[PDB]
Amino acid sequence: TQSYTNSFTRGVYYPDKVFRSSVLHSTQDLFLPFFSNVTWFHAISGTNGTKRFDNPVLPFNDGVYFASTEKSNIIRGWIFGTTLDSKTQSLLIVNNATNVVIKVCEFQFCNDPFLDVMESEFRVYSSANNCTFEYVSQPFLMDLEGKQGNFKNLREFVFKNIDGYFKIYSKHTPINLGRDLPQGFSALEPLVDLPIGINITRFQTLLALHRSAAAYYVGYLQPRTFLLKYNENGTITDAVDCALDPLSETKCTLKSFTVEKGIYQTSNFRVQPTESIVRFPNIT
Amino acid sequence: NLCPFDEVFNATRFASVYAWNRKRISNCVADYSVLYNFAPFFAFKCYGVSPTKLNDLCFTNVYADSFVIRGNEVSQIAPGQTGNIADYNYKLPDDFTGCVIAWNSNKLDSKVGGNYNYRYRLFRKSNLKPFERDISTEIYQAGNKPCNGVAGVNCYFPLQSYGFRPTYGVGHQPYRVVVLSFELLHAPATVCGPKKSTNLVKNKCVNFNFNGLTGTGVLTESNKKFLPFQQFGRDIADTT
Amino acid sequence: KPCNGVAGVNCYFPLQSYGFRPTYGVGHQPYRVVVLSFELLHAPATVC
Amino acid sequence: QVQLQESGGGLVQPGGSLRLSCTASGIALHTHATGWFRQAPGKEREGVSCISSGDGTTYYEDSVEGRFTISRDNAKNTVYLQMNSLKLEDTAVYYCAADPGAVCHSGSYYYTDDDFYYRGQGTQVTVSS
Amino acid sequence: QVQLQESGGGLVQPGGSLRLSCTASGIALHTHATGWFRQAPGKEREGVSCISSGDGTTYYEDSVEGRFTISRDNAKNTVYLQMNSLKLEDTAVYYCAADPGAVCHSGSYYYTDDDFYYRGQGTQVTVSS
Ligand SMILES: *[C@@H]1O[C@H](CO)[C@@H](O)[C@H](O)[C@H]1NC(C)=O
Repeated sequence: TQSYTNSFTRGVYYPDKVFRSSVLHSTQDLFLPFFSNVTWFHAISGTNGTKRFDNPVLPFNDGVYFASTEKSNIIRGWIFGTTLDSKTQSLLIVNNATNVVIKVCEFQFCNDPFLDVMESEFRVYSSANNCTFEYVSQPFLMDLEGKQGNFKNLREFVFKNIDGYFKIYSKHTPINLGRDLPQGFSALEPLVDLPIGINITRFQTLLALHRSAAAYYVGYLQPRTFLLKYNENGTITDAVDCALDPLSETKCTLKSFTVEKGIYQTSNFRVQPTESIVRFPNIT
Repeated sequence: NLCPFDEVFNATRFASVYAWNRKRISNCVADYSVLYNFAPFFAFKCYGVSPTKLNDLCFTNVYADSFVIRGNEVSQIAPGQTGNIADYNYKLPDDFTGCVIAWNSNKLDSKVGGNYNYRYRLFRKSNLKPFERDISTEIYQAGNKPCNGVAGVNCYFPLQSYGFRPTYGVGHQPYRVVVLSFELLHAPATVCGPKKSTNLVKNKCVNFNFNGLTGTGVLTESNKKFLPFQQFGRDIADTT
Repeated sequence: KPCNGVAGVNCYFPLQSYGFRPTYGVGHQPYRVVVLSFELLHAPATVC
Repeated sequence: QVQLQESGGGLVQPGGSLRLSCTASGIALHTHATGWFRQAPGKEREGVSCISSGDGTTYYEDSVEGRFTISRDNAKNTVYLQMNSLKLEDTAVYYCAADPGAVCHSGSYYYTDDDFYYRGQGTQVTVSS
Repeated sequence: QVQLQESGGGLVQPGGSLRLSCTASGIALHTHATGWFRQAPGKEREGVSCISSGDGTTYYEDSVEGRFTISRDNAKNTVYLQMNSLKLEDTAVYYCAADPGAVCHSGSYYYTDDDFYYRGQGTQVTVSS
């Protein structure tokens, strides 16, 4: 599956640890743009045991937004790294039943996740060379138990890796109703900040690939200026992008959230050159 | 939080040079004035850091190891040293710092019948990289004859044992070496040591330092509340 | 340690000497230094 | 009134090890340069090793390379000569001497010329069977 | 499983000369110290000679001085014990033995105490008319 779907008002997070009350703050930071398209990867059921090819490799440019919604805990695991081979380090995050393990070092061979149409059948690596920083803490995904139909937990994440620090922002929204990507607005709470220092060029997603609209999301960030509404109380209530609509640009330049009737001069239109001619004299 | 050093320093039987133990500890108080009673010595050669200054400096990671050698090569465990006892057994990096302790161990590391639990290597192919341990037992090729047999002419056993006896004098007297290796670097940002400070004051005009930012003013209690992830507080025009 | 005594550890002598063997090579070889510090201002100057 | 004292020496077996120590009373270390000179009956005095003023570059003679080590502890203001694997020709009396400046191998000069300002009484070491 | 092999010995007239040889199979020479011990019928075993580990200091007993020589070569990894001017009381069986380190005369120790880790079968040397 490679279907495209727009994302309305999702992909925001707290840029820093400061506290602001009853103010509108303009920030320039990597974000997921409003009304941007995202792809739908879907893992097939796979009754026979040979292949599915549901898990491809993704480019990982400048930060990745991730989202999921499902009743069970099939989605478990993320591996990172520029090569995923025997020569360069690679990062791993596996959630246990009630724990997580984050272990970054070389993984020689990862042929395929175990596919047995569960108790203890994730053996993805064979040899482990020298490494350090095996971080264990409180598990990230906590189980919101759904009941009485049409009520499943929505897991929302942003993964970033800048200046040697890897940052995960996460939030679990229990309310989804009958829409996979519903209306509403929600900021994302920072959880951890892990110093590793490796570059990330590729990543791969680990699934419980025994047996299984895609209910799986991925989105790409760009350094986009936003305007955020901090209430009297600590929480981001609404946000306005600055390069979506001309109304959005005049809201950003006026720096307020609402606009009145009239004309407002916002920016400058300039014509860029198309070619670059070189004209030197003919002297050999 | 605290770590004991007395059980780390000593062992029931010190391992040989060709296979040495090493323990890495962190996130504890770097108290180093307590080890004067749990270990007998004479030198206490702490090259980098003064012993009385160790209670305040912050160390990220430290290494503790111990091994038994002969008394003829006590000073051979040093940066820039060469020889068969150092290049093929245990050599220090050229920028080493830390605390190296050596003691004459004859009462606890010698037997009248001859202690033979101590091992070293004398034949090996080439010089080994710093802080590398080789435990392979293969016959060295030191002749034109192929060393395919277990032993024989031009095929020498690399692992050589020490012969120790209390009747010997100094020089051949066995010695025990305990090395505490220090390194200074960044990035974990949680293994920092004695940076603790105290004595908040309230309702007075004082200077303050809170995890990185300095300022001057009066401090009071307010009826605010923060989210558990928020640390600083700010308003219009970027003022704390 | 109190330094009411003349010699001993932690109690040294303040002046310290330094040698000029002729075989030294331009690292500790002697150099005569004369410094002329000046004051220039609208003032009752005496040197011209 | 600057006096240099030496401790150590005695009867040591060939193949043994020993630690001579020299301590300054008046002057302090890490400003001076400290060397060792040995003398035996029937021959003239020859140097052993030296430490310069700052940090310390260790120089050793031809007959004592690889076997003898020198160290300086400013916490005790004591210079330590560690000698190991002694042969039968090392029976001698040892003197510690301090000189102003970084005198050992600065320019074309070298500390073989015994002209140090401070001297000592020296200690005897004897190797025999 | 290191063995030490001995070759030589036999019936030699008094005033003759011989050359016993001991070869190490597993271990190598110039790292251990190899000594010779002789035993007579009705008597207790007594040492003959030794070579230390590095370079080699040759030690001899009181009854064998000036006549018996010891040598060692590392090309063939063999120690050689040369018999010159044998008297009638030298009828004995000879054993070569090896001990790691400079075991022979280190400190207040001497190699009369037979506590060598490696041993050998030994060869018989007989003087008669
Ligand atoms: C502000 O915090 C108060 C006080 O605890 C809380 O009851 C309320 O939910 C918040 N009010 C808002 C968001 O208007």
